[PDB]
Order: sequence, then structure tokens, then C-alpha cells
Amino acid sequence: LQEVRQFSRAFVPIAYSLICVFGLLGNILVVITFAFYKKARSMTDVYLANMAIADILFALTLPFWAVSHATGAWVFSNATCKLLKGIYAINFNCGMWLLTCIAMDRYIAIVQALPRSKIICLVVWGLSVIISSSTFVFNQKYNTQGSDVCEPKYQTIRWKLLMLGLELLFGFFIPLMFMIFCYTAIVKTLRRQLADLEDNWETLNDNLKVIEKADNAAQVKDALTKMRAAALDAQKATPPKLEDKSPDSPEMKDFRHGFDILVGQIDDALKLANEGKVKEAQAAAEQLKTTRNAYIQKYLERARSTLQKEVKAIRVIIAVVLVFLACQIPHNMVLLVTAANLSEKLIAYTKTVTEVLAFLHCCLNPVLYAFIGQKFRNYFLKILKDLWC
Amino acid sequence: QVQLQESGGGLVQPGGSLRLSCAASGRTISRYAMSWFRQAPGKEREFVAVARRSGDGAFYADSVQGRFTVSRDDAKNTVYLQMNSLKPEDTAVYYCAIDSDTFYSGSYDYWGQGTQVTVS
Amino acid sequence: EVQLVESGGGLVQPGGSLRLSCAASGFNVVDFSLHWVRQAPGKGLEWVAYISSSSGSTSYADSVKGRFTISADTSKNTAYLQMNSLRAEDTAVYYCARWGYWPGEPWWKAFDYWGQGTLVTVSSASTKGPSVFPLAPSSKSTSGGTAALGCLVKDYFPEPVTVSWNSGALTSGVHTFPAVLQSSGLYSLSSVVTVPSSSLGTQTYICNVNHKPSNTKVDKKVEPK
Amino acid sequence: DIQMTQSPSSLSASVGDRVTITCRASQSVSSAVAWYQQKPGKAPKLLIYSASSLYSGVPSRFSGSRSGTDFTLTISSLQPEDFATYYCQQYLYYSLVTFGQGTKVEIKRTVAAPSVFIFPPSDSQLKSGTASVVCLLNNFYPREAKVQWKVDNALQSGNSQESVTEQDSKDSTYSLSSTLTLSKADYEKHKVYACEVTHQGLSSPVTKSFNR
Ligand SMILES: CC[C@@H](Nc1c(Nc2ccnc(C(=O)N(C)C)c2O)c(=O)c1=O)c1cc(C(C)C)co1
Ligand SMILES: O=C1CO[C@H](CNC(=O)C2(c3ccc(Cl)cc3)CC2)CN1C1Cc2ccccc2C1
Ligand SMILES: CC(C)CCC[C@@H](C)[C@H]1CC[C@H]2[C@@H]3CC=C4C[C@@H](O)CC[C@]4(C)[C@H]3CC[C@]12C
Repeated sequence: LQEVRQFSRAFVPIAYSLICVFGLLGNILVVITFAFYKKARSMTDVYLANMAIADILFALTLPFWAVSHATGAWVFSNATCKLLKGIYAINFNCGMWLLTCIAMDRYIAIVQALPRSKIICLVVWGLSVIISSSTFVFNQKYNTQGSDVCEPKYQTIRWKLLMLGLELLFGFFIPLMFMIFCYTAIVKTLRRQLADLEDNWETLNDNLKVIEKADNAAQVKDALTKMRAAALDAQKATPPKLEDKSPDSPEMKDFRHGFDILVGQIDDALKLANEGKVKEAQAAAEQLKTTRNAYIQKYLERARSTLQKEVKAIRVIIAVVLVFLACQIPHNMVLLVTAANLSEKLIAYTKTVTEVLAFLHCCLNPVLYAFIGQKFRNYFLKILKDLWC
Repeated sequence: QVQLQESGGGLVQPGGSLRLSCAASGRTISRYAMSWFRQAPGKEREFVAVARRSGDGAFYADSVQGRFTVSRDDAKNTVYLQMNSLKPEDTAVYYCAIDSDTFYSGSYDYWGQGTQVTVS
Repeated sequence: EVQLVESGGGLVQPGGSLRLSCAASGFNVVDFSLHWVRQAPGKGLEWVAYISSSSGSTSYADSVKGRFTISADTSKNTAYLQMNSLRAEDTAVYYCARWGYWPGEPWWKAFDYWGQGTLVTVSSASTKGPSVFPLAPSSKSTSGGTAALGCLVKDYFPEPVTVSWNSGALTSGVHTFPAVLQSSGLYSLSSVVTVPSSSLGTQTYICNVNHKPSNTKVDKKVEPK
Repeated sequence: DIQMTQSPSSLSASVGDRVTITCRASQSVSSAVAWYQQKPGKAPKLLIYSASSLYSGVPSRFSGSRSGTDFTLTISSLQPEDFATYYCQQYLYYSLVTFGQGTKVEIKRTVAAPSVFIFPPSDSQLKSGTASVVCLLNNFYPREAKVQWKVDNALQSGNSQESVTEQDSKDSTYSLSSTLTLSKADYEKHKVYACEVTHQGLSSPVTKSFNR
């Protein structure tokens, strides 16, 4: 219908202008807090900021998109047509590849366990343009239905299609698979370490309650068997604050020595419990509360704060991935099925709905850093305090 | 009350290949052992290959060592026999037998009907 | 050079008593906890008892509790195992193994050095010489091909018996089976050999059974009937 | 208390193969699992301690791993000098030591059917009151064979007693003898004595018998 597509053509440009100004403002804020501080920046954060400037370069083009959607035809040249449609393509592959190497960096720092960062940034920015060279050469303002539009068309055989499919798979299916594999292994690693910290701590207290009400030596041996196995496993636990540190660090050696004392007090109580002594085994288990409160619970809450901080840190970049994979995914599926096949109101409506959905993503990323971000929110108040004087 | 079926066969040139099959009905081959047996004109009921449980290995006779491969699929209750490098001495009826005892004593009580493999 | 040497394993009666003296060298007793692991003939390893002579923490398995008593001294740097009221189930090869004290690495090296072991045989039977009987092959058994013949070594109490064929001049195709314990407490052994059936005649097959504790040296003849 | 379950109790492998023995603990044994190698007639030797750490003097083909209460010993390339028995052992406490049941690793071989020989008791046995009849199984692979001592066409249990020798040094085959013990009057009660032999390399049982 002409009325429904005109309703979409009126809905698009002011949402485009609002998204342009909001994404532009939030992105300058992210950039200035990235540039004004260097001692706190991280490698994953270098990627996070590159995706930011990429959406700045995208956000400078929505005035042209708003003008062309308001006029109803590509008032511009075919040259600009590809100019814009490539900028959006390098935004897409910059987002995909930067989140892919964010996933690999977090896989290295979590599952497997910088002066050369600019070379890595220049590699990703280039690879995006390479996978966008097909977008640059395949899009030219043409004429259909009496109006000029900025859209790609497969016309005049083997080289074009071959490279198009190759680059497509290399930048989309391959990375996405790397991302879901790395993020599932990270989530399974961090949640198991939450479980291994808790269940080793759960049985070091629950079985201590069984000792005080056992009334014979038979249950004291079976309770202390589980606590010697729990304290041996909990000594082997590597916290994320000590995962990057050396295994022979002096901070870890105090944590291991507390479990070298705690198992030796289980061993003293097990030595009494095998002799049939029930009162002396419970009394030797009273010193197990003393050492836990002075060696282990000090390192339990330090590990339970660092591990949950990493879960808090991993939940904002997966949400950054999931927002990027909810906005920029259905628009590229629309532009792939149109080139694959070469009522009618539904196709034009779903084209424009995903057109404004993927273009919204330049606003949705500074939204996530302000809401569930743990580094941008603290340092945005830092630069606001230094200027409000 | 347990019977076995089979498939495969055909005329093969020297140096060729073939794959058999042996499914089981009314029985689970998860905790059992499967065997294959030849029957040539002149020498009858000759051992070919056995297939034990998962992790218990598979064993082959002297004549078919290297050029035969038995496989097992416990989900479909079907085993296979990959014959490669077929000499013209392999022409026989290929029987599939079940080890009725789980301790691999070789108690073959249930048998199939056979596959008329013919070469030259 | 760190080593553990067992001694004192031998032949006792049911309800008897013997002390196994596990010696040691190259290391001291109070810095390593000494354990006893026994292995019955044809069975796996079973933990028996341990001592930590630095403190004294003698624990036992439930099958040996009360009857067994482990001890050690550091002046001689050996360990001891006093066993009383023995049954037939205590017939085993007894190993002594060292294991370090918590904490650190030598606790994690559980039983890193073992002793070679001593065999304890608990049985009410007295030593007797074997009764050697031939296993004569049949004429219809593999005629014209390859035939098997041998000698049956029966009813000897001390287990080491040595069987040779043709005074050690026959070596191809001889199967001397391991001895089994009968229900009467004595041991039985079979030692068969395989030969061509054309060599059944005009060839002397000599079975040489040698038993040392009863000085029995039966020289039987295996011939077809 | 804490049980130890070693799954592949018999393992057949050839030179260059990759082996895997799985041990599982009843309770939570927390990396306190050792692995031992025992040649026949010799003391055990430690291979892997702390469920993963390689002991000194043990070659790098041996390795260990832990996945919860599941434990695994792996030989990467199998040399001929590591055909032996392998034991797992939890060592959570001094008084809490329990071993695995043991897995013996043997040489892989082509399947050979046993040669069945039955020997009647001699006259010197029957002049002493005892009658021993032996069924001999010669040069077979693998070990698993069943001898049924059918006396007078009747299944028998209780008095039969078998002995299996080790793997042969030349052809890697086992041999078996299953002697049957009876009294002299019980020997003269019957006249037809048979031993039925089943093997995985035999389609049908082989019955060797004689008449008295
Ligand atoms: C979006 C830009 C913002 N970065 C942010 C996050 N980054 C990280 C997210 C997840 N894991 C890490 C990490 O694994 N490690 C080891 C620290 C992060 O760094 C947020 O969350 C967040 O907001 C930032 C920070 C700065 C200054 C420090 C220069 C300027 O902008
Ligand atoms: O016009 C635009 C607008 O930015 C688009 C950005 N996409 C990409 O870079 C790729 C991509 C495409 C589809 C999907 Cl599902 C996932 C990733 C990696 C190739 C490209 N295109 C064109 C439409 C299209 C469709 C299929 C292939 C090439 C092109 C070129
Ligand atoms: C189609 C046109 C507009 C594409 C323009 C691409 C521009 C914006 C890209 C191409 C290469 C990019 C640079 C590559 C690497 C680095 C180093 C990094 O530490 C900071 C960003 C920086 C400096 C990038 C800034 C943006 C950049 C200059």
C-alpha cells in the first residue's frame, strides 16, 4: 500500500534524526572518556572504543539518510550512494570483528588463564573495508518504479558471486561461531567457578554441623572425609585476580598455607576419630572454625567479589554483543535474501522496519554503558566533577 | 525369539570394496558382542571379525587383517563390516552372530541368514 | 639410593603367627609414613595397615583389625607387621610402601617407592612330593599331523616345581601351566608339549619334574598307547 | 568407605596404539588419585601422581587427567615394554586408601581358534584312587574361552578347575588346561567323558571325548 509505505517514510526520518543526535552525543562522551584516561583502559576496551568511533562515522551519515528518506528518492549521486552504504558496511564488519576479538581476548584471559594495539586496530578497520569492498562496488543509485534509490543489484557472473559468498562466510558465519563458542565456554567457566567456590564452602560448614551432633565416632569420620576433600579442592582454586598472576605469587602462598593448616587440623581430628574418641574429635574440629575465620573466609569473600565482578564485567559486553546481534542481524538478512532471489506490503514494511532497527544501534551502545556499564559510569562522573567548578 | 537381518552383497572386481549391515530386532547390543563369519565352498564356518562393547576393542581373523573393518552403532542396534581390497577368495555367505554371553565366551546361539557375497 | 626390603614372609599354619620385617635404606622412618599393601595370588592390591612412627597413628583395614599389629623403630630403620590368628584369606604377597607427610609434594607421591614383597602362605597342609602322571596322546587324536603330550604334576604342597623336557633339550611348543590350589590344600600342575605326529615313534620324550623342598626328581615317560 | 571403579578391566592394544583407562571414585576424591604399573612377579611402580603429574623416570607417553570424580590414564604411543597391569588408587587419607581392581594391557593379535586335546587318566592314577582328566586348549586368542565338562552327557559344576598360562613370547597366544578331579568309584560309574570348548573364534563348540 502507498499509505502504509508513506507512513513508514514519515516515521523513518525523525527517528533517524533523534538516533543521530543521541548516538552522536553519547559517542562523543564515550570517546572523550576514552581519550582523557589511559591508566585504566583495557585491551577489550580498545575494541569497545573503536566500535564507538565507527558508529561516529556511521552517525555522521544519518542526515543524508534522513534527507533522502524525506524526499522519497535518492536526491544524491550514485557515488554518494555507495559512499554511505559502505560506511554502514564497515560499521557492521567492524562491530562483528571487534566483538569477535573481544571474545578471543576474554577467552584468553578467562578460559586459557599493550604498545601493539594500533596494528590490531588497523587490521580490523581494514578487514571491514575489504569485506565492504563488495558493498562499495555493488551499490549504485539506479532507477526503479520511477524513483531513484540507493540499493544493490546483481547484474552484468562467476567472480562477483564467488568473492561475495566467500567474504560473506569469512566475516559472518565464521566469527559468529567463534563468538558463540567462546562466550558459552566463558559463561560455563565462570559459573562453574561460582559453583566450585560455593560447594567447597558449603560442605566445609554443613559437615561441621554433623560433627557437633554425631554422638559417635562413625559419623565424625564420614563428615571429616568430605571436609578434607573440600579443603583440598578449594586450595587448588585459582581466583580471577590470581589467574593473571603467577601461580608462585606470595599472595597465593598465604592462601595455600591457610589450607595447609586446615587440612592438618582435619587430619588431627581424623586421627582422633579413628581411635573412637568422639569428644576429642569434636574439640579438634572447633579449631577448624578458628582457621577458616582467619585464613579462608578472608580469601573466600575476596574471591567471591572478584568472580562476581568478572560476571558483572562479562554481562555488559555480551549484552553489547546481544544488542548488536538484535539490531544489525535482521537488516543484513533482508539484504541477503533480496540478492538471493532475483502480500507485497509485508516485504516493503519489513524492509523499512529492519532499516531503522540496525540504524538504531549507534544510540543503543552508549545506553548500555550508562546503565549496566561498570567503567564508563564511574569515569563519566570523574570528568563531570572536573568540569563543574 | 531374537532374529538378525542383513544386507549388502554383489559382484566386485579384484581390489574393490563393499559394506555389509547387521541389525538386531528384539535385543539390545549395548552390553553384547557381535561377530561375522564366512562360509566358503570347501571350507565352512570360518571366523572373520568380532565387535565387542564400546571400549572393549575389535578383533579380526588372519586372512582379513588390515583389509576388513567392523563397526558398531548401538543406537540403531546395527553393525557393519567394511570389506576392502577384495581378493577372489572372499566369495562366501557372510553370517552375523551374537555373543549370548556378556563375558565373551563365544556362545553363538542367535544367528542371521547370510549375505551371498560373490567375487569373480 | 632409597630402598625398602621385606623379610620374614614364609609358611605358617592357620591360627599361626609371623612378623614381616620391612627394612629401609637411604631414608629415615620418622619423615615417611610406612604402609602395608598386600596382593593375593591372582588378585589386586589391597591396603592393610599403616604406621606414622613420628607420632603413632596405627590404623588397619577392617579385615585385619585386632589380629594385625604394625610397628616400627627408627634405630634400626625398619618396620614390622605382627599378624595373629591367620586364615586362608591372608595368603598374599605383602608389600611395604613409603608415603610422605602432609603438606607438600611427598604426600602427593602416594607409594612412590615399593618393596619387592614377601609371600605369606597360610595353609594346614604339610610338604609332600608330587605324583607325576603322563598325559598319553591317542592314536586317533590328530593322526598324521601334530600331536600334544605331557605330564601331570599332582599333589605337591610347596609351590615351586620345575618341569623340563628332554633334560632341557626341548623348548619349542612347551606350555607349563601355573599351579592351582586344590580343595585339599595341595597344588597341581600341568606341563604339556606339542610335537609332530610323525615323531611319535622312534623318539623319546622325557618329562623331568624337579621338586626342591621334598627332593623329588621323578623322570616320567610319555608315550602313546 | 570410598570405592574405586576401574572400567576397562582387560585391554588389548598393539605397538603404537593410544590407550585409555578410566577410574571413578565413589565419593569426591579431589585429585588425590595415583596410577601404578605392575609387571607380573614384581612390585608396582608409580606412574602418575596427583591425578595428572608425571612421576620421574616415567616416559612422556603416560599422562593423567581429572574430570570431577572421573580419572583417566592415557598412554599416547604404546611401546612393547609397557604391557603390564595398571592400578588406580585414591589416597584422600592414610587410613582411607582403596585401590582400583586393575587393568591388564595385552598384545593385540589376530584371532586364533584353540586346538582341543583331551587326555585320559593314566593307569598310575587309577592305582592310587584318583582320576584326573584334562582338556587342553592350545594356542588361542583372546583369553576368553569357556570349558564345559560334560560327563556322561550331563552338565557339571564344582569339581572342574582350570589354569590359563600367560601370553606366549612368540605368537602372543594363550593356552588353557581344565583338569577334572573325581574318585575312582566315581570314575568307574561313567564311561563317556567330554569337554565342550567355546571361543569367540569358533562358530560351533568343539567336543573332544573318549570312552572308558
Ligand atoms: C565503553 C568504554 C568504557 N569501557 C568499559 C568496559 N570495559 C570492559 C568490559 C568488560 N571487561 C573488561 C575487562 O576485561 N577488563 C579486564 C577491565 C573491560 O574493560 C565496561 O564495562 C565499560 O563501560 C570505558 C572505559 C574508559 C576508561 C577506562 C579509559 C573509557 O571508556
Ligand atoms: O548493502 C549492504 C549493507 O551492508 C552490508 C554489510 N554486510 C556485510 O558486510 C556481510 C554480511 C551480509 C549479510 C549477512 Cl546476513 C551478514 C553479513 C559480510 C558480507 C553489505 N551490503 C550488501 C548486501 C549484501 C548481502 C550479502 C552479501 C553482501 C552484501 C553487500
Ligand atoms: C569509507 C571511509 C569513510 C572509511 C574511513 C575509515 C577510517 C575512519 C578508519 C580507517 C582506519 C582507522 C584507524 C585504524 C587504527 C587506529 C588505531 C587505534 O589505536 C585508534 C583508531 C585508529 C586510528 C583508526 C581510526 C579510524 C580509521 C582512520
